[PDB]
Amino acid sequence: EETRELQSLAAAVVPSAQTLKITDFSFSDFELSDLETALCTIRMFTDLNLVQNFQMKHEVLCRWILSVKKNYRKNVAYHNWRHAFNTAQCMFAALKAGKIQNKLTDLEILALLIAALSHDLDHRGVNNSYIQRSEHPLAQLYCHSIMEHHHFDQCLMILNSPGNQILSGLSIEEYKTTLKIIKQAILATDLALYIKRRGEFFELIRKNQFNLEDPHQKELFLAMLMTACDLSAITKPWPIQQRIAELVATEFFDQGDRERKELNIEPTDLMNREKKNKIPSMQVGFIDAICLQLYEALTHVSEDCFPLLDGCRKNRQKWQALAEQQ
Ligand SMILES: CCCc1nn(C)c2c(=O)[nH]c(-c3cc(S(=O)(=O)N4CCN(C)CC4)ccc3OCC)nc12
Ligand SMILES: [Mg+2]
Ligand SMILES: [Zn+2]
Repeated sequence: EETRELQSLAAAVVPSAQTLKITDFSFSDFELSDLETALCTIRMFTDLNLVQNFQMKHEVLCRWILSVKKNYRKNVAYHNWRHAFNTAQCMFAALKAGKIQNKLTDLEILALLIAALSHDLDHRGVNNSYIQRSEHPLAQLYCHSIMEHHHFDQCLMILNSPGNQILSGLSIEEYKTTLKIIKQAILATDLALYIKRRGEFFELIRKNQFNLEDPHQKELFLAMLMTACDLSAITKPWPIQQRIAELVATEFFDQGDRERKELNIEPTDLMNREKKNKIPSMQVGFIDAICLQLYEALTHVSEDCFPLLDGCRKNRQKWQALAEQQ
C-alpha cells in the first residue's frame, strides 16, 4: 500500500543531519532502508531551510519524495532511486561541508536539490558509450540530451501532481526561475554536455576569471556541480566504490546483452559481461579522462570540496593496483 508507506513516513521522527551522517562526503546508503533514505531527504530540505523559506507542508513533501522514489525503476542496476538519492546527498554535503551554499541563492539551492533527486527519473538503463559525441563535426545533427529532456518532463509532472506540490508556496516568478534552473541542472547531467562545456569552465578558473555574479558563469558552474555530484560514486571509500562499480558494470552488461539481441552486435568490453577483468583499467581511464579534472576544478572553487578529489585519487590508486593485477 502506497498510502501505508506515506503514513509511516509522515509520522516518523526525522533524525538530525549529524545522526544521519548526510554531511559526510563519505556517506553510504547501503545500510539504509527506503524509509530511512526518505527521512534523509527530508532532513536535507529542512537543514537547507527550504521547508521554512518556501513553507512546505510536511505531508506534501513526504508525498513528493515518495512519488519521486516510486518513479525510478528498481530493476535498473545503477540508475535507480539510490543513485538519485546519493546524488542529492552529495549535493547536500557540497553545499554544507563543501561550503558552496553561501555562493548561491535560495532558489538555486532549491532547484539543485530537486534536480539532483529528479535527474534520472524513469531511466531505463540505456547508456551512450560514445563519450565524444558532443565534439564530433556533425554533433549538431543528432538531437542531444533526449533522455534528459524526459527526466525533466517526469520531474515537472511529479511537481504538478496533486498533493505533491512542494513549489506551491512560490510566487509566479520564483516558480518560473526555479523551473528554468532545474531544467538546466537536469540537462547538465547528460555527460556529453559536461564534455562540451568543461573546457570553458576550467579556463575561467585557471585564469582567475571565475565570477559567480555573471549569470552565464553561474549557470555553467551549476552544470559542473550537477556533474560532480552525479559522478561522486567514484569518490567514495574503497569498499563502497567497489560495490557501486559493480552496479555500473551490471547495467552496462545488461545493455550489452540487450543490444546483442536487438541490434545483432557483439558488445565492446565496456558492456561485455565476459570482460570483468578489464574493469579496473577502464575505471582508471574513466577517472583520468573524466573525473580528476572536475574535482580538481571544484577544489579551486572551494577548498572544502577537496575530499571529493582526494577520495577519487585514492580509488585511482586502488583500481590501478588491480589493473596491474596484483
Ligand atoms: C553513465 C555512468 C556514469 C558513471 N558513473 N560512475 C560512478 C561511473 C563509473 O564508476 N564508471 C564509469 C565508466 C566509464 C567508462 S568511460 O570513461 O570509458 N566512458 C564510456 C561509458 N560512458 C557511459 C561513461 C564514459 C568506462 C567504464 C565505466 O564503468 C566501468 C565499470 N561510468 C560511470
Ligand atoms: Mg541522466
Ligand atoms: Zn545520474
